[PDB]
Formats: sequence, C-alpha cells, structure tokens
Amino acid sequence: STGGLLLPSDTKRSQIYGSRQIILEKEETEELKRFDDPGLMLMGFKPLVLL
Amino acid sequence: DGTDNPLSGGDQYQNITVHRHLMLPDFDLLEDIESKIQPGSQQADFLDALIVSMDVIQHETIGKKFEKRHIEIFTDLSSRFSKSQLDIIIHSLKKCDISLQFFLPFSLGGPF
Repeated sequence: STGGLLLPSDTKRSQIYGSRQIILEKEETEELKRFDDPGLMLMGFKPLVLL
Repeated sequence: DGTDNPLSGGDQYQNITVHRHLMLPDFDLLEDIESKIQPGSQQADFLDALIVSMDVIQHETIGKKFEKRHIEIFTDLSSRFSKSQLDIIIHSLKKCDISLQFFLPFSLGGPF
C-alpha cells in the first residue's frame, strides 16, 4: 500500500476456503509436505501377478 | 442426553438430536465435531436416527434437487433396537432410491 519494495519475509501464504482465510509461513507449507528422508524403504515383496 | 429432534412423539424418538440440516459445510461443523467427545450417557436407539435422517432428507429437498442422497451409520449396536416398522422404511427407501452404506466399529466378528 506504499509501493516501495517488499522482501521475502514481508509476505505470507494464504488460502481462502469458503468464507475464511487461513495464513501460513513459507516454511510452514514447505514443511507440512514432509514425511521421510529421501530413499526407498523396503515394504516386503509381492508377486508379479498382483500389480 | 436430551432430545432436540425435529419430530419426537412420546417415548419413541428419544436420545436423538438432528444436529444439522442440509447446506454448505464449513469450519463450523468441523469445530462442532472437533469438540463433542461428550458421552451423553443415554443410549436408546439407532434405526430411529436413520429414519429421521431420511424423513428430513425428503422434508428439506425443496428448492434444491439432489442427485445422490447418502446416509452413513456408526453404531456399536449394543442397545436394543425397535421393530415398530421395518417393511415401511424399506418401501420408503426404495421409493426414495437412496443407497445407504453401513459402517461399524472394530467389532467385525495383536497391536490393533
């Protein structure tokens, strides 16, 4: 609202679902999609007739 | 605990409360189910709840047509049921052409 110049930390991320806004940090979104370190984890074996 | 049902005549239709009607779900209902761990230790019936649900479905399907009308059940089935009408509800559900799906707790028949 002043022109000027915004900077990475001067902004948030949001989604407006229905009639309500939800606000998160960049790192919050980047983190909520975290489950594991890279690499495969063996989950047992299955026949090549079921897939 | 009580009975705030839209229809409740006499002894039947008790310990049942139709919490919500048919409109757009928002964080209001999500909060409401997020904070309703209360027992309300008065177990009466389960079929009456489904009958009231389908009846209010027919009641509030005015000005808003629905292509698929759905009802889900979650009951321990440990309370005594009611046999007031069964064929009548079967006929009313066939004429309403709605396909219910029944869900049940862990009781089907180590660290589960």
